[PDB]
Amino acid sequence: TEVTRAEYCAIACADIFSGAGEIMASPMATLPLIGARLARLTTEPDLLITDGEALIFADTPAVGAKAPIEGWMPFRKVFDVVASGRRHVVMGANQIDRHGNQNLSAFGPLQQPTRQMFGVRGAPGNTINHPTSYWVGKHTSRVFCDTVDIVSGVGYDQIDPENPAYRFHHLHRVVSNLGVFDFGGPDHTFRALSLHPGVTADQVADNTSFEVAGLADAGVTREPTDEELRLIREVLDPRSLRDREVSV
Amino acid sequence: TEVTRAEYCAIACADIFSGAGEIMASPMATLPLIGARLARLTTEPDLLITDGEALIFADTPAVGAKAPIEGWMPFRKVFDVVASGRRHVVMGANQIDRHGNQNLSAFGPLQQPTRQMFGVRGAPGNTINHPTSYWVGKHTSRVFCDTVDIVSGVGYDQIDPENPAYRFHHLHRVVSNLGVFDFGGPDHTFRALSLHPGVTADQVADNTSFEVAGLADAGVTREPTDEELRLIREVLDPRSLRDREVSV
Amino acid sequence: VSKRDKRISLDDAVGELRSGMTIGIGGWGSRRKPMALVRALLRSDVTDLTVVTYGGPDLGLLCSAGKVTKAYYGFVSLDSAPFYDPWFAKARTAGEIAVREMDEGMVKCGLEAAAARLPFLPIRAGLGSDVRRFWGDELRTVTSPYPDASGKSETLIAMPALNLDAALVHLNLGDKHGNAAYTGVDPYFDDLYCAAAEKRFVSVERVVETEELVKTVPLQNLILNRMMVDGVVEAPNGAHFTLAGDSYGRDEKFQRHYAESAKTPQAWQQFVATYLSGSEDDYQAAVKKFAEE
Amino acid sequence: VSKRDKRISLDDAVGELRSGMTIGIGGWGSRRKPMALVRALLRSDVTDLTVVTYGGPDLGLLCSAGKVTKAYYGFVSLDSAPFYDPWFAKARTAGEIAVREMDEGMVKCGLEAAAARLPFLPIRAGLGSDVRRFWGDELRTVTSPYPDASGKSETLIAMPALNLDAALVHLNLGDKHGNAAYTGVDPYFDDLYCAAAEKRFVSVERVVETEELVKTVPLQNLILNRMMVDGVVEAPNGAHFTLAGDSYGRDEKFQRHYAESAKTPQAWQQFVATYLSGSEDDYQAAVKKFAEE
Repeated sequence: TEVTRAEYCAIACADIFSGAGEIMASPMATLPLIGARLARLTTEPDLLITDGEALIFADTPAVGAKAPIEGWMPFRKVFDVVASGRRHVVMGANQIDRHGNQNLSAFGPLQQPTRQMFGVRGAPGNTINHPTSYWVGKHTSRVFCDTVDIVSGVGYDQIDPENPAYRFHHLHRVVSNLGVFDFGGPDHTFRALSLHPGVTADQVADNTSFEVAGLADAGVTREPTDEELRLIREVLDPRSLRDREVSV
Repeated sequence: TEVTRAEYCAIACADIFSGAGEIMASPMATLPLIGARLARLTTEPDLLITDGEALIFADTPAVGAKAPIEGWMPFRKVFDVVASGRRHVVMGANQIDRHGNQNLSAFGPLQQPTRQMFGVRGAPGNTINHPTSYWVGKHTSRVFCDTVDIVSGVGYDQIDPENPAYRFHHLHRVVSNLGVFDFGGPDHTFRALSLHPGVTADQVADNTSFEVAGLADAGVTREPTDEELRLIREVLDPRSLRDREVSV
Repeated sequence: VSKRDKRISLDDAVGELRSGMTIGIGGWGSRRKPMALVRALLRSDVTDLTVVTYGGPDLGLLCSAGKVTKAYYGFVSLDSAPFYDPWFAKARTAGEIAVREMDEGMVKCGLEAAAARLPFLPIRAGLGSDVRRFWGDELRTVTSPYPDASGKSETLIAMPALNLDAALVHLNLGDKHGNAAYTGVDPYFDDLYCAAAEKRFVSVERVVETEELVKTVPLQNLILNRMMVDGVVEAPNGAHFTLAGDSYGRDEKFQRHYAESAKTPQAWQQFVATYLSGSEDDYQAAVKKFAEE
Repeated sequence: VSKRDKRISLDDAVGELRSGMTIGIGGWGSRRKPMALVRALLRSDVTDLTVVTYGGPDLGLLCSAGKVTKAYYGFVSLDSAPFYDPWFAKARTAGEIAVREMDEGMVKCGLEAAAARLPFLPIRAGLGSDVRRFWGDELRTVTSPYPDASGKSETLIAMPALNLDAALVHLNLGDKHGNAAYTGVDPYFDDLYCAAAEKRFVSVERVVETEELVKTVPLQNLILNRMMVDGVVEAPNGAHFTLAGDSYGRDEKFQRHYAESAKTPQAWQQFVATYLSGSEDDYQAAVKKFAEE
């Protein structure tokens, strides 16, 4: 074994889609993209993936590569996919709180922010309609904070159990450069599933504003298989683009 | 002048679209189709017309002829046009009552009719969304009856004035083999605008179940212009298809 | 590793259906109906169906077999002579089926609601019409929470979702994974039928390679992706006797023979024995011999 | 007799606009934006605008001129480096505009409602999110009149119609009557913007004969018909510096120059004097000379 932190992140992002079946995988960052395509070439061949613009890929290409297509997915049709539920998006996040409320819109007051990003984008529709996971390349207390400034992604404490309009909400995983997490802690709170090799519990605790459920008992992220390492290193990311987006 | 009853019906069907502007003309019978295309070649060049299947015509062809196209109008997009209001349909009718309720669905009880036709088709959406006119090739008391069996086309006594969802309803004309009518009589009742040459008021009265407003004072349908006669006889309907659908 | 191979037979696909199901049928009137799949239904014991359709000879054939309990439709038409389907007419005048007849635009709207997993969509069509009486309390209204500029709030039909247990559609080309395309001037609504349904069966004129599919037609004709299909059936001439885009037009003479055969017991029994009592291959052979008189 | 000749100049089209209008702008981010029409807006005195957009440098340029009072958008992005529009950012951090920021799917939904002349359409997107706080009482819910199978009724966002006084869109080809097509992989939503608006202006790379238009592109690319357009403007390179389907890609170097020029008074004044203070021809000449360094 000579596996890098980025390669553990890659297989953890592939594991996001374990059991996903025949749905659209929409990774919105390089590591989740390697992960989705790694899953598609190993245990989830029926995933749908696009070129990020408007074409559905038949084969699974290297990062930044073209492949023969199998269908058409312009932006207006993506919104049909979202409403249908047959999708699992992996979004980035500027802030994520203990219940999975997420912010990628802006910092500060809603009508006069202190820092502007893209706005809510599809985060509200994604989180209310279908499985949503998050990727954080630099796990810090500024990202994992007690309160997000703007709720662009719906967290578990927003759910009205009396209103079935909320029944499709499901935040599946948070993968960071430190480990794998979900919101399966008590009261749907942020919970450690594994820490990547070399990461200590104290390092996670020191870089998370709130308590991480199960942190003391979390095991180590699994080893990639030889096949996964071949696919990452030879097929999907030969140019080491993964290393640019993973901190330490 | 040597103008036939069918030719008076043709120019009366063209007059349906007077002032229509840039909307879709949807004639659903041969005489209204000659009329719509006659209007398009005289005073309403901006009408949109289709081949009855899925193509928007650029030029105006003879009945049953193809022409170069200008756009695409599959059935799913027709329903967008209907909801937009930018359309004037001319439907047939098995029954029309004094307030413009119309039936082309079936005769008899709704769940066990005595005679089945196509069902309501687009008549409910047409009559609630945009100008609607009717063509009746054989004006009889069975067509113009006190009560229709099934309301497929919405008449004026269905309108709720408190509900703006009804604000686009507008039945423009009824053209028959006997004359031109609207629902501008008192209480939005069936009213005679003109009788075709050779048609007497008694003939209309004897072939309408209810009283026709203004019948005693209705004038005679106008003469076609020489240009209209040329267009009908040489360009649009050289094979006399109009005569097959006009009774006496 | 491979994507799922969804190729199945006509009988296999109907083998997935159950009596009492709500089934949407694609095409429109006498246009690109999944007629081979309908014939496979007739040979089976699946019955007590609720059918959602822009109706044509698909609904007529199902009515001829007593397999329809309830029908949701915007119309029923053979499009060309003799225009009215005689079996739908017989079922209606005998009161053999319950109908939720509706405006044509309401069918599209109901399928869109189901596709979006919404319980309803608002629509004007239906207001003031006997669509209200066909449905009774099954069709309710919804009032806008925003008044119009006049201060009055619009109250519209709340078209309920037309959720389907199964969809049956026929397209011109597809691959073995369910990517599929139409050729010709109109997709009709087959993508919506598939999106509205739990189990989705697509028959195609020809199964091709994915790359062959995507280089044969424009992007915009790829109306089904793999998430919209559960089973793919190769059924050449599988829309007969309806038309099928660029593949073939309507078999007008055979449609007339179908309609006329409904008129008498002896004629219909003969039609059944000749065309509806064997395989699809048996049907296609008999239709070929009919064409040669 | 002839169909209406809708050909007008860029300034003519903006001459039809009024301060205080609600204007929808087509394209998406830095993709097929009607940038020539936006530049014609900048040269005019039209201001106090409510803008509905999938925002890119169109909204940035309007913000740089103080012409935006209120903005409805699903995002604002330059797509490529430097990604964030600096003028939108400045307007936001200065509190110069009111925002009704919303989920991306809600924009499409609002335009669809306006296109259908409906006061709202129900949608899940928005529930549980701060979209509710961006809008306050301007965004209300609607409860289904049909409960779900559990007996519980869904309460959904009632997305209000995004009715527009005007729409500005850019397409690749069109005729002088407003029939128009896109080339490339995505129509975005320009047909919906036109359908949602009272006054509709389409700029095109090239005005062609109707027959030339319909033989150049598949049927499915004819996304505007004559009922959807009021004025047609021939504007070659009229989407610069955004991409435009098969016509050209994004002028990445110039987009970076635009964004960097926002950083200082001297740089922006120079950008204004060089690119935004003359005709579209003056702009195109200056962009050409920029390209040659």
